[PDB]
Amino acid sequence: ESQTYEVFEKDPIKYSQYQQAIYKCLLDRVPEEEKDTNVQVLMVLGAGRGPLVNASLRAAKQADRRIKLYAVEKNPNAVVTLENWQFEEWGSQVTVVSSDMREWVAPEKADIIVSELLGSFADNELSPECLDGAQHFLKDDGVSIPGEYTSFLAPISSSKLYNEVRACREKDRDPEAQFEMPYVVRLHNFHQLSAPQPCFTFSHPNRDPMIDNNRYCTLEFPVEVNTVLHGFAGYFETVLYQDITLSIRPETHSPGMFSWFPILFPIKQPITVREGQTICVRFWRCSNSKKVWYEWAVTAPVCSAIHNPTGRSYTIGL
Amino acid sequence: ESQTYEVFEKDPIKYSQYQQAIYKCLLDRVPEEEKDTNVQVLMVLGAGRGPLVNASLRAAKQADRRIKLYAVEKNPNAVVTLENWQFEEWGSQVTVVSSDMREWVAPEKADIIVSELLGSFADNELSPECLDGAQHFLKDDGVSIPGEYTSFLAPISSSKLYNEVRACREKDRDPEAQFEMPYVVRLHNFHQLSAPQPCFTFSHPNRDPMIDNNRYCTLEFPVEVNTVLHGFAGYFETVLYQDITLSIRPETHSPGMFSWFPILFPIKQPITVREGQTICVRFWRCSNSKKVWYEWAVTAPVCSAIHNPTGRSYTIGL
Amino acid sequence: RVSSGRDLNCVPEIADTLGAVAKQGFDFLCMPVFHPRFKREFIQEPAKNRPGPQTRSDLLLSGRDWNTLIVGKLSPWIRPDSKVEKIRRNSEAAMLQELNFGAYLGLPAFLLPLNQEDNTNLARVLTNHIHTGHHSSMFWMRVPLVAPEDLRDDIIENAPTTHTEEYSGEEKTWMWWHNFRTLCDYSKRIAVALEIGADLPSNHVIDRWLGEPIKAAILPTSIFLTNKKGFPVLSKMHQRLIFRLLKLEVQFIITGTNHHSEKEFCSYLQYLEYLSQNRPPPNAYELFAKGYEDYLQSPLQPLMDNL
Amino acid sequence: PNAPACMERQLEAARYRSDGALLLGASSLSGRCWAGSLWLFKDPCAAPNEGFCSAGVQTEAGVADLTWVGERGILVASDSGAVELWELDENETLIVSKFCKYEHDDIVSTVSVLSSGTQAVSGSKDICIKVWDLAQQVVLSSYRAHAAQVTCVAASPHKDSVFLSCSEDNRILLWDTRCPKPASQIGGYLPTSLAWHPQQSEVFVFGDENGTVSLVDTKSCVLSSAVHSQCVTGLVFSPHSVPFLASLSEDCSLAVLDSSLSELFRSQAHRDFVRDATWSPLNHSLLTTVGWDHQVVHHVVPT
Ligand SMILES: Nc1nc2cc(CN3C(=O)c4cc(F)ccc4[C@]34CCN(Cc3ccc(F)cc3)C4=O)[nH]c2cc1F
Ligand SMILES: Nc1nc2cc(CN3C(=O)c4cc(F)ccc4[C@]34CCN(Cc3ccc(F)cc3)C4=O)[nH]c2cc1F
Ligand SMILES: CSC[C@H]1O[C@@H](n2cnc3c(N)ncnc32)[C@H](O)[C@@H]1O
Ligand SMILES: CSC[C@H]1O[C@@H](n2cnc3c(N)ncnc32)[C@H](O)[C@@H]1O
Repeated sequence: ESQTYEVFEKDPIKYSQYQQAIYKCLLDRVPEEEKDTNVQVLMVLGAGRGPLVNASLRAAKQADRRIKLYAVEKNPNAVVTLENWQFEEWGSQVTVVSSDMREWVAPEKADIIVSELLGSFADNELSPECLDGAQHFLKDDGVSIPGEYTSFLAPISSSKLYNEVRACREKDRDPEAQFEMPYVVRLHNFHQLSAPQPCFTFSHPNRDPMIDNNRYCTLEFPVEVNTVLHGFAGYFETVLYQDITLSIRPETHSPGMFSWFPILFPIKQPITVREGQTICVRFWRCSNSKKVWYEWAVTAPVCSAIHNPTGRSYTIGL
Repeated sequence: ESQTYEVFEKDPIKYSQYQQAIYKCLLDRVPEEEKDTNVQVLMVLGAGRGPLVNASLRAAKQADRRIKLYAVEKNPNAVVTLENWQFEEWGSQVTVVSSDMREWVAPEKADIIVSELLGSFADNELSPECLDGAQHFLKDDGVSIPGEYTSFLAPISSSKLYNEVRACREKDRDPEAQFEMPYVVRLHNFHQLSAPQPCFTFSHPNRDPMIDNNRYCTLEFPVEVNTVLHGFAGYFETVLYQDITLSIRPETHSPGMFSWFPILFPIKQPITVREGQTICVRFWRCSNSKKVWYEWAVTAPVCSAIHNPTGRSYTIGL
Repeated sequence: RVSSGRDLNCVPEIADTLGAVAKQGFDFLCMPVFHPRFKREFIQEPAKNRPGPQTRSDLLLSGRDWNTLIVGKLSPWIRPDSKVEKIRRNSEAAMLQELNFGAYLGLPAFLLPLNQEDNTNLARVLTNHIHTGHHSSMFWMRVPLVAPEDLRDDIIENAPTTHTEEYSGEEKTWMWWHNFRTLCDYSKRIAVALEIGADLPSNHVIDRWLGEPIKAAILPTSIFLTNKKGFPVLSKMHQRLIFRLLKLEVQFIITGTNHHSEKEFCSYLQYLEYLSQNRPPPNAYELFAKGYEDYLQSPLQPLMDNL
Repeated sequence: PNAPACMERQLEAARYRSDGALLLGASSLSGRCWAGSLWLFKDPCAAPNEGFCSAGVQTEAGVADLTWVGERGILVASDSGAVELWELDENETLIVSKFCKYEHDDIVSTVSVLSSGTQAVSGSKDICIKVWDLAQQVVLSSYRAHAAQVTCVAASPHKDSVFLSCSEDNRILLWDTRCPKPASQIGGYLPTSLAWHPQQSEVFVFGDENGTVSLVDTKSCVLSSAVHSQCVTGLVFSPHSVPFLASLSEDCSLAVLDSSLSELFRSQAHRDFVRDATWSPLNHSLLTTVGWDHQVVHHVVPT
């Protein structure tokens, strides 16, 4: 919706980082002697109402380098915003495209692609799949912003949040469906039992033959207190270019930014954990041609059931 | 499954019609003087355990014409059957392909394509979509068998069948989901209130620009008796080539054939119908990129609710 | 006192339009989301590949303005139940597009017309939109008391108006509504915007709309009489109807041009206010009852339970 | 040139006058501002360039339909629900508003000037049809005859009291203001466009939504032909003694037909909806079309 894009745009720290990220990449790719010879082909993949288009314009001006912008956006309601802006403000430098990036047949290859396809668990908006499908129209020496992102997990004890999830039971579905799906939540009344550890990582452009975005990750969390595990808080980090990063991981959290709340993977049954014991969690990223989903299971100190098998309770639409 | 293909194959009338259909098409496309010059490229799309491959071999022998067979099949379990047959019996004349017909990149264009992708409501197995996607590797003067198929509908009164559907209520879904989905059923204890009328028709190869398989059909059924409508029995006819046809429409039913039972579209609430009144039904064939489904509604003598909106209760997977 | 809005089918500048409407005392504005005449193709080339923006930007108003002050309108050219297959298919795609844009803006309500008997495909498309995503946006079905065919002037030489008392025939606009909402399976998002005509029908025709979800009452400017002072008023027939409608607490919409050119456009609204103040006040019953209108509560069981 | 800086994308109308000055109406049906404008081109081939125009003015709202009122006057069917009259000054550089009466309750979609030249008839999306006097600047009569949006109205060329109308109620009405009941219904698909025959007072043609162009006599038995694949927007006869009919549609094409409704010319020049056509009075073989693609194409009709 419009007001969903509005609240995204009301985060100036994020776009200043995107501005700075592109700014540097322009300087690296284009030398001083080729300032007015080389025009860089930028392609905002998922332009929305065009905060990046703007940021790309600011970045090019502070860098003092020439750019040619595309603005690919599938949402046709947002494309109305883009075209009105483009007519009034931007002009012919920005070419608004109303298409899926996986489908779009590009008339030109890009030097840079810029995207904003990251959720609270990074890859939960299928940034891997979209950017893989948009990879063909990147130059062989082309850059992706972001170039990398990683998801983190940490076990939590919260009798409040457990009881909150419990109360999301709905008619006409599985009685325990609510436990087999992640939630975006400002975690407040909870206890982080162990330090966050990396779960899934993705690099763009992906150069691994037969690119597979399916994953399986085992994590062991050393617990130093007695407690009762109720779920796993999820965070993420992303590298835009080099030393330009965004993060919602508590220890490396970008200061001031408020564009992503943490995500919560619950479990059906609470699990008691003695001091000295290790919480062992297993996380799968699964997919078919239509859907992508996560499954997860606790294996220590006791086994849980595998959550969300075959994405029965939760899928992410391709 | 294996035994699902087995019972298909245990219908000799159907394949004899397919044999005869191909037999004639070979004679029409290849004259007597070009008997041993012209080899026709046949392509069985959805070969299964290979009854058509066999029929195509018989048809070519009785016709005395040369053929080159492909056997496209997506089900990899069936492909095991095909390859074992192909090694032992057929040979290099049959080229077993293990692929989707919509995906498969053909190394050669076909003179004939043969398919068996029809259900009890004809297009309920998405024969339109599959053959549309396989259309590109047909010759510009190529033939499709079947070349056409039509679905029929007829209103029925059955307090038995209504009560049967009712009892298909399941946990963890909509209480009335069972009424918004078709069933394959040997209709026995029922009353056909009006004569069947054509619903949806499809022609292959489709030559209508921007081929759309979405449809909307209004039917008016003159009733001559007092009764209570409980659903709509569905049948189909198909033209294989010319005068070679298959049908489960009661009045034009192929004698002996038992490879398709009728289909039943129920309604949530029974509708009383006086003698002289017209039953007016509306049927939609709907689709998106992932699914195809039907919706339906009665508009006379009284309105029903629209059944299966957005395929909530029933979809057919692409 | 009374909640009132303004219907317009011409908005040259959205910001300026609201300002005028708001200055006249109106609470909200019914207006198009795409230009009424801007007919769009979705199948046949080359018109389907028409460049440029399809409508106004969402940035021209604040999010809150869209959410509280604007009511969407389906464009008049959109006819989903057309006999012509092309116009049907086009109207389908256009209807979804406009409805989706309405949801994008986060409009509180959206107007769709019921101006004929068969609105089956209209209902099928709307129902699909309702079951796509999640939204609380209401849908006000524009339905007249009296069908346009039945209030036309008897000025066609070889086609005179029906001078016969057809009891069932004069209730046809309710049957239009009934069938539509039945197809849609009594969605709580679908309500009535009852359009009042110049000549009110028989009493039974009006009683038909008792117990129906009337959210709006559209009042044309044409139906207003003029008094000795030279300002808009209504008949004693219409007055009794408005008094009934005030009990239901509907939102009165004004539509049409200013026929009372000498006076302001506020005069129309001021008359509804005048009527609002001039009603029989709520008795002790209705004073206390105000709040529990059609609120379902479980019967008390002071034997089984302790109160 | 003492006019707006830029005209709107969607060109709605185009008319030639006696000498051969091309009148242009245009609306913005997209973007921030949904307004209209009027333009004059003493040089037809200069169109639609705003820097090379004789006259130009910005209206309050969009322009749905217009028509040449003599040589100086321009009559406008506005979206505001107002019929607007503008008049060229003596120099013919400015365009001042003569009148602008908000009488229709909805978009005025069609307008046509009657024989006398002091009167005109309008049709709106509201069901009303209204008869105007251009001198007193008032509505003479108001007629709610149709049961749907009035699509097209067309004044009889040589009869003041007579005019045609058509609407989405699937009624083609022949009028005559002398009768007590003026409207008279002429006996599948909705009528969209109307055109009187120039040489015959009893003959007219109508285009429908399905694309069929029809040939009707007042007496009765009708002839027709499937010219376009989509709705026919307008029908304009040539100035020839034996006239040619130019048909224009939303299928983005132009066709010129003979007396027997047979296709002579074809032109897939436009990329968007073809809105209007106007034969050059100087050169009868020339025909100017305008569309929403913002083209002003000049066609050489083989005659
Ligand atoms: N492509 C993008 N995806 C994403 C994904 C996100 C996170 N997200 C949800 O998933 C989500 C789901 C919801 F039901 C509601 C809100 C969210 C958010 C978006 C905003 N917000 C923070 C916030 C909210 C409210 C607040 F008062 C303060 C702060 C979230 O937590 N932000 C993006 C920005 C992009 F550009
Ligand atoms: N592609 C094909 N699709 C189709 C689709 C069909 C019909 N069908 C079902 O949909 C279906 C669904 C079921 F759960 C069970 C059975 C069926 C059948 C297949 C067999 N049968 C008849 C029968 C069954 C049992 C019997 F003792 C006698 C006769 C049906 O009614 N037959 C095809 C053959 C193809 F080659
Ligand atoms: C600014 S939030 C991310 C944006 O990316 C857009 N988007 C997501 N996936 C795709 C895709 N595959 N192609 C184009 N735009 C996309 C979404 O519609 C949203 O506006
Ligand atoms: C003999 S029953 C029809 C057969 O067609 C096969 N089939 C269905 N759709 C496709 C498709 N798109 N590509 C290839 N085979 C198909 C099915 O697996 C089945 O064996």
